[PDB]
Amino acid sequence: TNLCPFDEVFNATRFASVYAWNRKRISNCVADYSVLYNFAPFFAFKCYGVSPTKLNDLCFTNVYADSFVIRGNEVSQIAPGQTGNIADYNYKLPDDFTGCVIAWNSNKLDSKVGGNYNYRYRLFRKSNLKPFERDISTEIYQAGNKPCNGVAGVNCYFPLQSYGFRPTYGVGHQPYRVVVLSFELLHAPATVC
Amino acid sequence: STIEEQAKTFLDKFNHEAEDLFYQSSLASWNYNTNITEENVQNMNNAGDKWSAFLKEQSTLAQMYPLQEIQNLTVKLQLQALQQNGSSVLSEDKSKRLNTILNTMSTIYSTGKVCNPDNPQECLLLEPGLNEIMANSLDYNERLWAWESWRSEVGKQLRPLYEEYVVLKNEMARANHYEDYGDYWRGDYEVNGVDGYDYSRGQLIEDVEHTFEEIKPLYEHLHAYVRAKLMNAYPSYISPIGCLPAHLLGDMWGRFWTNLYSLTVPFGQKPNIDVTDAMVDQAWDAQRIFKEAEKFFVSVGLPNMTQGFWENSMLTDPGNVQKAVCHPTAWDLGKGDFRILMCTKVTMDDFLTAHHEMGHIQYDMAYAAQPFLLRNGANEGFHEAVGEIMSLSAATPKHLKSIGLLSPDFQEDNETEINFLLKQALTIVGTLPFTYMLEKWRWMVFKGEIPKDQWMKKWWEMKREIVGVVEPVPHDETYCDPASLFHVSNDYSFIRYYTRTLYQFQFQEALCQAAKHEGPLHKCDISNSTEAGQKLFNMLRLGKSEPWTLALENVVGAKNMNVRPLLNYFEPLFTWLKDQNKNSFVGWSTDWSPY
Ligand SMILES: *[C@@H]1O[C@H](CO)[C@@H](O)[C@H](O)[C@H]1NC(C)=O
Ligand SMILES: *[C@@H]1O[C@H](CO)[C@@H](O)[C@H](O)[C@H]1NC(C)=O
Ligand SMILES: *[C@@H]1O[C@H](CO)[C@@H](O)[C@H](O)[C@H]1NC(C)=O
Ligand SMILES: *[C@@H]1O[C@H](CO)[C@@H](O)[C@H](O)[C@H]1NC(C)=O
Ligand SMILES: *[C@@H]1O[C@H](CO)[C@@H](O)[C@H](O)[C@H]1NC(C)=O
Ligand SMILES: *[C@@H]1O[C@H](CO)[C@@H](O)[C@H](O)[C@H]1NC(C)=O
Ligand SMILES: [Zn+2]
Repeated sequence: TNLCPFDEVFNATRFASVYAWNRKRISNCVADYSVLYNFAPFFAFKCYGVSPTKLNDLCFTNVYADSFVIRGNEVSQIAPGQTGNIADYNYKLPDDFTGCVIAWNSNKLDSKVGGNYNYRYRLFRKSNLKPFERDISTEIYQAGNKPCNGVAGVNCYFPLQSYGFRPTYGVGHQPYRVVVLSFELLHAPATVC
Repeated sequence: STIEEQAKTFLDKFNHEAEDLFYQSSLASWNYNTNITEENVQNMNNAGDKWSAFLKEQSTLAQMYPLQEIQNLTVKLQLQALQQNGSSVLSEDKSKRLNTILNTMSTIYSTGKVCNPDNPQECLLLEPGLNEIMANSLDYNERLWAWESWRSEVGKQLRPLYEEYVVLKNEMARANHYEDYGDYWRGDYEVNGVDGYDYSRGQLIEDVEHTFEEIKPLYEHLHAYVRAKLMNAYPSYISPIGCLPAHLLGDMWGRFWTNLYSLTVPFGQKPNIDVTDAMVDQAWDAQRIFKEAEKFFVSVGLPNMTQGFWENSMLTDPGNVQKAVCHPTAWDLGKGDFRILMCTKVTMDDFLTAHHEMGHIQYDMAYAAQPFLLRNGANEGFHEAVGEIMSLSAATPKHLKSIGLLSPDFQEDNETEINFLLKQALTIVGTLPFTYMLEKWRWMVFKGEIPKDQWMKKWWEMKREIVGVVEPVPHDETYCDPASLFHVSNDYSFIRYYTRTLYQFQFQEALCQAAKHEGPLHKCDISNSTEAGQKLFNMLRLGKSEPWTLALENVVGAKNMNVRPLLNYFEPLFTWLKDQNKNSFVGWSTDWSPY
């Protein structure tokens, strides 16, 4: 038996920032979805297009896993047809999503006394993203009629901001690890079952 | 790109940066207050310096927007808050002079050591001893000596400083497009740009005088009753048709009459409701006190304390191992962090104090979703109003009986309600004329209606005309009597205590009517009522994003201050006082003097 590697995307030492989110492809294995319950307390276990029970009797061509870390206030923005600062400039889901979004609190790992400025998110993108777009470009944002010459000042801002997670904030402003699983059943034989 | 979009982008960036920076300063201040050491002082100073520098540099960029081309009220309010220059439009040497004057007045008031002629080394300072010798004393000569000595020592050292203070602040206000510094203070109650809720800076004076005109008769009756009782207390010293001497009011300044309860009690045989013995007999602690107040807010329909509130707050005295400030305080560190710093004892007063502080905390939690600059009360007198209305309903005998602190074999008597009402009126209604007269005097001084050669004379004749208090002995124009107070020598406004007092009873009557109360207003209880809680939350959630007139209409249904609920609250005491004042003279004559 060859099981899919769900122990590498769910249990990892460090995750990635929201603006640069990590995508992994899973194929040619046997998926044991009940293993996802090994953690147990999940802040969100939403599923769209599939039954609340994972229905281990399904076969797909491949699976995609996307991992990042957000606040607890912005978890509700990871959903089809949602607007905000994360769903417009950082990570967007299509209106016809078929997959599951899992989110759990990770305050004891991603928060430090004095601040944890290693997690960043994008602001002032100048345009809404299309579904599943990354945009890891880092250029000065110009809000005005005077062009910026590559340096910040007055109406010229650096697009990426930091989170600065600390203990003793409150569930609204605490770190949350989010993994999104998408199933792509499009032609070819099915290799994930 | 219109200028409004640039303003919005700037406001977003400023909000994120300020929310990041202010938390560190708040946490450093909390660490210093909880744990007093030397490193904590340095950390707090560094955090404060960083926050001040950031705020200055953001304001400097903030003036870049005209503010005349903004059609959104929220952006306009945030930019108006950010664009104020403050004490920086004037020159640098003048700023240094102003800071030095403020510091020297503050330290002169803080030290203020006073010696005695009995012994060269028997000096008594202000906070210990002098307050005791003026509050719990009964001798005439001793308190007369203290009242003369402290005020003569302090006031004959601050007058040249106070004149330069006044002229410098007037110059700064004039440079900030204000008529005078009194107008700068009054500008907090100003609402403009919204039709139907427009308020002018000059309407405050007229409204305050209109309210005081209706207030006056009850104060006259209470003053006559206190005069009769104190004349019985002091033989051959108080004329029945004159004014009460200043030094016989139980305080250095006469701000509160709460220390006159011992001399003026209707029925001294009956004691008031004290619960401390019942609390001790049931083995209560600080934890139980702060758990029985959370249930009060839950039963009304408001959220309960967060999980970190119990872990991070200090609700007990740390002891002698480390030194902490014992003043109760509700801390809003931001980013969802709410705490309370208090040294709780097993007494009845700490119950009400805990209710007050948790009311403050709930008010803070109500508007946590507002922008950074709009996270405050609508004006300066809503935090305290909410705290006092919360602490007012938890002291009624019905509430004490419900929680079992009062035995079920207990019935209220007509001789106890009057005594409680008089005890509360000696504190609440006895301070309004003092605040009104002090603020009116400072407004007149700032405007210039009082020439510099008429300060003390005008002060001591307004005291006789409005408050009904006559000075013990004449004071020359080399004295600065108002500077003896804490709020005068430290540049603090002294009008919030009037509007807050009115708002207390307005809110209480509104919540009483919402809860279908049947008896008198002084026995109302908002516990177990959800409509009153919802109506209060409707206003608490607004924060500072809407005019205070609109919020007052949301709660009460009126757009201005009203004194009728206070009179409804004090009506039984008023009727009893009128009944007992059949053989006495109401009023006073200013021409009478004790010298
Ligand atoms: C840690 O890894 C194990 C597998 O070795 C897994 O069962 C568990 O759920 C992981 N813990 C997480 C994802 O929090
Ligand atoms: C108070 O500060 C001192 C100074 O470093 C420290 O040793 C002590 O542990 C602190 N106490 C608490 C309760 O944090
Ligand atoms: C003002 O801007 C905020 C967002 O910044 C928006 O929600 C609000 O609707 C605007 N005001 C008006 C009157 O549209
Ligand atoms: C603040 O001071 C600057 C400095 O001259 C001035 O340009 C600006 O108009 C002032 N703003 C206000 C509101 O007084
Ligand atoms: C405190 O709030 C929680 C959070 O919803 C809720 O269970 C209830 O209102 C309160 N809990 C208890 C144990 O009183
Ligand atoms: C409020 O409700 C509680 C529980 O329903 C009840 O025990 C109490 O007697 C009621 N009244 C007061 C004044 O607390
Ligand atoms: Zn308070």
